[PDB]
Amino acid sequence: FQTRAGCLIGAEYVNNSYECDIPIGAGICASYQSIIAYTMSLGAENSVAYSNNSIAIPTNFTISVTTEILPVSMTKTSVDCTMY
Amino acid sequence: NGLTGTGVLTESNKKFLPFQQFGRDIADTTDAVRDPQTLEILDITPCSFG
Amino acid sequence: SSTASALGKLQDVVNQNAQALNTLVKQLSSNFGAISSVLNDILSRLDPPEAEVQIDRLITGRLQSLQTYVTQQLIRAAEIRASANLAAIKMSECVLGQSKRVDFCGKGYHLMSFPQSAPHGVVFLHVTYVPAQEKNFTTAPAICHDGKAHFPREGVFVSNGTHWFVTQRNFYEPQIITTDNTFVSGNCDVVIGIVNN
Amino acid sequence: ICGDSTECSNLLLQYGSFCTQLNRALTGIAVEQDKNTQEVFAQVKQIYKTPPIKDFGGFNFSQILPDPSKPSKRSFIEDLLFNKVTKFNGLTVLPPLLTDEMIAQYTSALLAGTITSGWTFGAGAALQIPFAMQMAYRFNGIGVTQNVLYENQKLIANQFNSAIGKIQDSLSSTASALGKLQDVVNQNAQALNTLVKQLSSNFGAISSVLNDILSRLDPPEAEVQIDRLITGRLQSLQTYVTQQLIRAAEIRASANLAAIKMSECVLGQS
Ligand SMILES: *[C@@H]1O[C@H](CO)[C@@H](O[C@@H]2O[C@H](CO)[C@@H](O)[C@H](O)[C@H]2NC(C)=O)[C@H](O)[C@H]1NC(C)=O
Ligand SMILES: *[C@@H]1O[C@H](CO)[C@@H](O[C@@H]2O[C@H](CO)[C@@H](O)[C@H](O)[C@H]2NC(C)=O)[C@H](O)[C@H]1NC(C)=O
Ligand SMILES: *[C@@H]1O[C@H](CO)[C@@H](O[C@@H]2O[C@H](CO)[C@@H](O)[C@H](O)[C@H]2NC(C)=O)[C@H](O)[C@H]1NC(C)=O
Ligand SMILES: *[C@@H]1O[C@H](CO)[C@@H](O[C@@H]2O[C@H](CO)[C@@H](O)[C@H](O)[C@H]2NC(C)=O)[C@H](O)[C@H]1NC(C)=O
Ligand SMILES: *[C@@H]1O[C@H](CO)[C@@H](O[C@@H]2O[C@H](CO)[C@@H](O)[C@H](O)[C@H]2NC(C)=O)[C@H](O)[C@H]1NC(C)=O
Ligand SMILES: *[C@@H]1O[C@H](CO)[C@@H](O[C@@H]2O[C@H](CO)[C@@H](O)[C@H](O)[C@H]2NC(C)=O)[C@H](O)[C@H]1NC(C)=O
Ligand SMILES: *[C@@H]1O[C@H](CO)[C@@H](O)[C@H](O)[C@H]1NC(C)=O
Ligand SMILES: *[C@@H]1O[C@H](CO)[C@@H](O)[C@H](O)[C@H]1NC(C)=O
Repeated sequence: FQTRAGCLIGAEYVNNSYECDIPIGAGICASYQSIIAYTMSLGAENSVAYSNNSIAIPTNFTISVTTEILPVSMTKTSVDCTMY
Repeated sequence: NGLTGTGVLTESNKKFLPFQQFGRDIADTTDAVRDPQTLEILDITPCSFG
Repeated sequence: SSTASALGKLQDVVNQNAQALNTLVKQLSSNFGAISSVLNDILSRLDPPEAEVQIDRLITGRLQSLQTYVTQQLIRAAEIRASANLAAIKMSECVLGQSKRVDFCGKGYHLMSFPQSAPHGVVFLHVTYVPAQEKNFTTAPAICHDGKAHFPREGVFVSNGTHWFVTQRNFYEPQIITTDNTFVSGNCDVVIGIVNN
Repeated sequence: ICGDSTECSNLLLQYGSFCTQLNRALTGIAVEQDKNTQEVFAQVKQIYKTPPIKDFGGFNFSQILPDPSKPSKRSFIEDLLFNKVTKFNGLTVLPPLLTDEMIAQYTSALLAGTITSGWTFGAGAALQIPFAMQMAYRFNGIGVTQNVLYENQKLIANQFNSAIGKIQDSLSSTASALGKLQDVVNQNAQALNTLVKQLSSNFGAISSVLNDILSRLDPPEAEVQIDRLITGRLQSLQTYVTQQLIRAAEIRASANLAAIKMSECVLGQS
């Protein structure tokens, strides 16, 4: 198969569209599912029911706990000269 | 004529003046040559790599 | 406990430092165009005339390697400093108080946070709030009464089909419309969408 | 630094693993750029679409919503911006992972979501609400009672339309309004060009071409001259890599700021 990034041998192009995990390039990307390659899908498409006299007020809530990790320091090292 | 190179040699549409011998563009990249026998101008481009 | 590979950043930092140090050590074995990679052998095989040349080649090669290592260390240190400055800002703004900037500490409206330590970093647990179970209703911007227009103090007008109520924006709690929670300003002839009620 | 030669490769093989480090650094910065744009733009879980009938209380978003007539599905301002901005030696250019079409799709989804829902779609699911009342809430945010907006709706709409038209005209006519991106492109191109041009330097040898200096001398002297050329080219390459690293770090900082601005000012009122 030929793509803007070059060519692919051993993978078969398909007309579907999934949120892929192995990027290839120029939108084309592959997944295992025999290895297949396709065009990534940006996400589920929905049309909001916009009008001029309607709203959407929530009636319930949930509480979520998420994580995030941040490094702050690395190992302190020193190096001599004459011994090195 | 003692100039060593590697690539694909194809037909060139350049216009060398009669005194010209060859051509280069940047960094001593010989882009076009004229053969020492037919006096017909060709151009060189390296074969594909990746 | 079960799902692994959730701490990629710290592992990457440790691996990068270890690999850089390892390749710095590995660079000793190179030849750099000299006769041998060990000083004792070339010292114990030649007179100083060419021995000094070989030593010079080895010295310049190793010096270049050391310079490269130091430069890479400096760049990585700058990156780590930027990351830790961001971490300190988040610690000050989301742990010691409630933040208002959107999507700074977790997805959804921020409630509170907890810090935890990690071998070379910090882990934030953000407790947030997320609405759900929506409805449709019908809406109007103001209400005519006796010729004057009423607007809601805080909240919004809704209607389930026959009657009108005022609720807050982020929850459904209908209440009867009263003078207490509405304020009046001028007659209703300019507003587009007033409803007679 | 060798260019299809065996003696040069053999001589280079004994200098260690500099080139592995160089390749690793370049690959790292490329992956960093890809992740950079992905995290800047991909902020929405879904892809929203504007309704066919557009009555936003008099506001007119025609010049920023996508135009189906244009094959690129880009709005007027995007087309103006794209039109206002202006080969084989051993180096290659990789294409970006995300095509500009998908970037346009993300932009359209974000704009439609913020037009219809407001700030609500940034926390949970998008919630419908008429545009005029969203603008009333936005005034109520800054200390001005909503009592103002409903008595000045037409005037506000006219002012907004005039402002957007003036912005369009200023971008269309006035030039040099996009100096930053043009400068970035110029810097990258100039650095690459001077790196290529450095390949023609004598560096103290007798010539700047490998084949001529190889087909003219015995191997013993070829060693010396190839060594000189190799060390010169290696130094130049190291300098180029360091400059690229510095520039990439600066660009990453700028992109982080851009992502912060997108998250704080588009999806909510700051
Ligand atoms: C709210 O009212 C709409 C109609 O005004 C209901 O119908 C939805 O309309 C949108 C856009 O036309 C569609 O995308 C949905 O699929 C429709 N829902 C259906 C057919 O069940 C809508 O269901 C009502 N409720 C909500 C929560 O939107
Ligand atoms: C949404 O549309 C308009 C404008 O906000 C309003 O209703 C329209 O009113 C005109 C004049 O009376 C009628 O000719 C239209 O048929 C109405 N409906 C439209 C344009 O859809 C009102 O604010 C809203 N209308 C509805 C039906 O919800
Ligand atoms: C809001 O959501 C919560 C969570 O689902 C609902 O609480 C559930 O109620 C059902 C019915 O009694 C129980 O079977 C579940 O065990 C409850 N969940 C929990 C976690 O206790 C709650 O009912 C919802 N609110 C409304 C008004 O329906
Ligand atoms: C809209 O809500 C109001 C208030 O809850 C409803 O009015 C009440 O409805 C219940 C159930 O039918 C009756 O028992 C009460 O007598 C009603 N109160 C009054 C003051 O009329 C109303 O029915 C709701 N409308 C719809 C369409 O569900
Ligand atoms: C709300 O009340 C006002 C005042 O009663 C209505 O305005 C007048 O209503 C009468 C009777 O329907 C009409 O004969 C007049 O022509 C109306 N005057 C104007 C200037 O419109 C108003 O119509 C009521 N609201 C609605 C939606 O009908
Ligand atoms: C929003 O603004 C655009 C730009 O002026 C309007 O498009 C113009 O519409 C008029 C009337 O049909 C035409 O004569 C112009 O040629 C249009 N201009 C362009 C550039 O196409 C558009 O009508 C406005 N939207 C609304 C709802 O009025
Ligand atoms: C399916 O994929 C082929 C190429 O693999 C393409 O030519 C074709 O347009 C696609 N769609 C259909 C309906 O065949
Ligand atoms: C060179 O010799 C060949 C064969 O003898 C002939 O065909 C050709 O025309 C000659 N070229 C010139 C420039 O005389």
